[PDB]
Amino acid sequence: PLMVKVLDAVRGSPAINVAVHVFRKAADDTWEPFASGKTSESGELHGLTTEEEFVEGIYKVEIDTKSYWKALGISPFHEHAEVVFTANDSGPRRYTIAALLSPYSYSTTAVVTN
Amino acid sequence: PLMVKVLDAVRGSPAINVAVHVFRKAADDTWEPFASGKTSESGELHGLTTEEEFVEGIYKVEIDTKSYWKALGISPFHEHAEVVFTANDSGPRRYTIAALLSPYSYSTTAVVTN
Amino acid sequence: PLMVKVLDAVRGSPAINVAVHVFRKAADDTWEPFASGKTSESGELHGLTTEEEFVEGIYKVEIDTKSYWKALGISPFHEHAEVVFTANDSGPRRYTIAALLSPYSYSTTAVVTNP
Amino acid sequence: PLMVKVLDAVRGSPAINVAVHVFRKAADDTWEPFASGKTSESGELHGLTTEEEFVEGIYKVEIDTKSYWKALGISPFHEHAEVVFTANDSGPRRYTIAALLSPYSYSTTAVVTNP
Ligand SMILES: O=C(Nc1cc(Br)c(O)c(Br)c1)c1cc(Cl)ccc1Cl
Ligand SMILES: O=C(Nc1cc(Br)c(O)c(Br)c1)c1cc(Cl)ccc1Cl
Repeated sequence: PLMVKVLDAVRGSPAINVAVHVFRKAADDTWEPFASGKTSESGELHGLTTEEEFVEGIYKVEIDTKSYWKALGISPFHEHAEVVFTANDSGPRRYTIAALLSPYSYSTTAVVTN
Repeated sequence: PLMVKVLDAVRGSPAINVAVHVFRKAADDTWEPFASGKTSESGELHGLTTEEEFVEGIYKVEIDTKSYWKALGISPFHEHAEVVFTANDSGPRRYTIAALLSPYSYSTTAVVTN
Repeated sequence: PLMVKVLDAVRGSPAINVAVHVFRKAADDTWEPFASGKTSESGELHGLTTEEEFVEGIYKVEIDTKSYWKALGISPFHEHAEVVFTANDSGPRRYTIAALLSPYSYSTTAVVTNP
Repeated sequence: PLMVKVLDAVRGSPAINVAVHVFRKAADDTWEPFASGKTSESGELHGLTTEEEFVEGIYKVEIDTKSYWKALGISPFHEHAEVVFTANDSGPRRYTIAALLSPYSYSTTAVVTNP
């Protein structure tokens, strides 16, 4: 039910081999590790979770943009990019979190479908 | 070699049934019709052209954003969104033109891969 | 009543010396030159027009992104960024057209205010 | 040396009355409150800090987008938008953090200048 896709606005390409960590907000308001992986050749990260595991709650998707840029020899501004949202069962069932990266900027959107 | 994908930043969804027209710049500097279609349920428009037809040159992708918004009952700012670029055989071979729409704003990127 | 601002997402800076051409759709359906200028050191282009001159119409703001990137020695994807909109059709408004540039991407937004 | 500007991509306007909280990473690795404020009618938030106070460090600028959209009666996707960056590590700089909001999307950029 959750896919992350990352694109590079400088090169006009997927952002490949970018680390992504997903956390779930715990009862005590801390961020608990939930899923992680690295984007593929298409800039996509599939298979993070299952429907059974992905219960309603607040999630954070942290994208390691800084390591991405440094690997390409580029000095970036941000430490990482964070996307924090609530999963709601009343809405559609599949979530794509997309991010478009530049050294000093990023954009993100949600594509939420059934 | 050419795909167009359109997303809606207000609803968090693909932008479905959006008209898209592609033109090629002619020798006389006019814009000649090249391909067209409507985005699918995934927000994607496939099958616009073939490798044989998609020669180097300047192309314009016009996205009918105004009709899209009006169909949803929303007053938009722009008449359309235009994306104008050069296809270059020295670069990778497959082009995805992606656009993210809001009533008063849009973003576009190119994903160019082999 | 019309201002254009351009920022550079690679440098984290204003986009300086960006050429901008504004056209207005004529009776015969052609794009008539209306005004032009260059962004300043702040990334802003002021003084394009006047409230008398900026009548109702369909306007095109062409931001010469290719020229900008090439002048920096970069080979970018797009020829330019065009922003096309109807203006002043419910009386005079002030318009800021903002753009944020990367070599293979751009975004644009409008800020529309009623004086 | 720190300014936050927020625009609304739905309305085509500044995003007014947006709450912003700035944190600085402490020695123990926690996010310490540093400053906070609200955007004005221009969408701008000035006066967060001073050059004395804005020392080197890792800063987080939290823009309370959910609160903004809810106050407008809209149900948005994100909780907030966070912008996290190292500041002043090669001496004092001025930073503008700009954001452009839609209910299911946002973008952010930095303008960094050396006075
Ligand atoms: O639609 C966007 N990216 C995108 C999102 C998905 Br889902 C895709 O399958 C592809 Br191809 C591209 C996008 C576009 C801009 Cl102009 C800014 C931000 C995003 Cl995330
Ligand atoms: O708010 C934006 N730019 C901007 C627009 C204006 Br008008 C300014 O005075 C400043 Br300072 C910045 C913007 C931000 C993103 Cl993240 C994407 C596109 C734009 Cl035009």
